[PDB]
Amino acid sequence: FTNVYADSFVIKGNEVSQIAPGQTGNIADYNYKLPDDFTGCVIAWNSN
Amino acid sequence: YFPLQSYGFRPTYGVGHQPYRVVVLSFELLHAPATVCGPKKSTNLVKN
Repeated sequence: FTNVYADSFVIKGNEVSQIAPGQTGNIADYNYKLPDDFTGCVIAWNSN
Repeated sequence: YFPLQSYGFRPTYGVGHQPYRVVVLSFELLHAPATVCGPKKSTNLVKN
């Protein structure tokens, strides 16, 4: 791919399902749209 | 990781993520014998 454009943010363990294509609700509408049909690879790592 | 990922279909997703029911009819036409198909009316057999 021409540019990876890797992203960085921290969430709590309730938004993992919100960072997903096509989903709605406060979280992921207020902040990261993460628009549907994007080629993606979201990695969630416990940072406790 | 578990090899299967469930997907929760919701009425609020766009057409790219909505569920679709698909039926694939797989068949060979050139196999010499057949036991099925043909909505045709037969005639007599002339024999010459």
